[PDB]
Amino acid sequence: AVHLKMMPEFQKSSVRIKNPTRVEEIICGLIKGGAAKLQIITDFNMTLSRFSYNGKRCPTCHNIIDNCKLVTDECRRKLLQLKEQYYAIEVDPVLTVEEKFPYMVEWYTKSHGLLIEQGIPKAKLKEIVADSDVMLKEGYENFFGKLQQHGIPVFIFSAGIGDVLEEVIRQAGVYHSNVKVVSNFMDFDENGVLKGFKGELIHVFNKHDGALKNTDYFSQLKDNSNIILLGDSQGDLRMADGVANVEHILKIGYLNDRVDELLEKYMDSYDIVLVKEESLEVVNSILQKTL
Ligand SMILES: O=c1ccn([C@@H]2O[C@H](COP(=O)(O)O)[C@@H](O)[C@H]2O)c(=O)[nH]1
Ligand SMILES: [Mg+2]
Ligand code: NA
Repeated sequence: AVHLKMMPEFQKSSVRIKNPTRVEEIICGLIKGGAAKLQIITDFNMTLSRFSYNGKRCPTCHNIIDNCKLVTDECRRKLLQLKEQYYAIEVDPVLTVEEKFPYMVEWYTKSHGLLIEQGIPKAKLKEIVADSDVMLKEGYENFFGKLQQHGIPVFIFSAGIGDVLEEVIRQAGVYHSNVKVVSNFMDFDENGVLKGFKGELIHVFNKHDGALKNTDYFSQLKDNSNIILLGDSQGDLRMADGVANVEHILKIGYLNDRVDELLEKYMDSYDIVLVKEESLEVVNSILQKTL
């Protein structure tokens, strides 16, 4: 039997669980199924990466570009002001997902617009990432390492910038063959200069869409009917909507901001809520018991 009270990682003060007996049953199911049944579906920004470190906010994939040498100070100022305006709406506890939706579309339209104006060169992405302040969560090496050791499919489903996310994980040495990335990927002109983005926009509140547009992937993983889903947003709860067969699914949510206002809604919607938590210790502990 799984007993959360016997697991110290689950007693940390950042760990909030509305229904601990259900979480026990789920984890029991994951352990029963083992490697052969497991797959991971995860957000990227503020889920695999840190929201803050030493009381300083850490960059998202977009911010990595916002803050880099290839963007003028005037442009950075505009982008920073856009983030102040639109992040405030993103996390606003009063607004419904449906009311936030159009503002997210608008943010990305404005943000990508400006990045295209700045003409970001493909050849500079390696340096841009290496020079940035991006930080993955504590325990990332063991998370990706254990998953690759056991050939567990990992689907990273991000509303950020795919090229940047890939370069982050490549540089951290964790972009193993079991990792599939779906995000907004840059489109480059003949000179290697940013001219637009590929495919349909993925934003905070339409991941339910892209979840259904990856059937090649999920239909090949029909046997992988036990899922661990990691997210930081209410939008992330939809990322497993394309999964072929779900037997047991555990949803772990990082709650990074507006904690008191959002705690109830997060505890109702995610099985395990990790409040202001910069490590992957809880998911790593589950994987240790499962694999
Ligand atoms: O111009 C933008 C657009 C989005 N985001 C952030 O990107 C995150 C989406 O990436 P992910 O969390 O889905 O990986 C959103 O939470 C949003 O705050 C930015 O920082 N700048
Ligand atoms: Mg996120
Ligand atoms: Na590299």
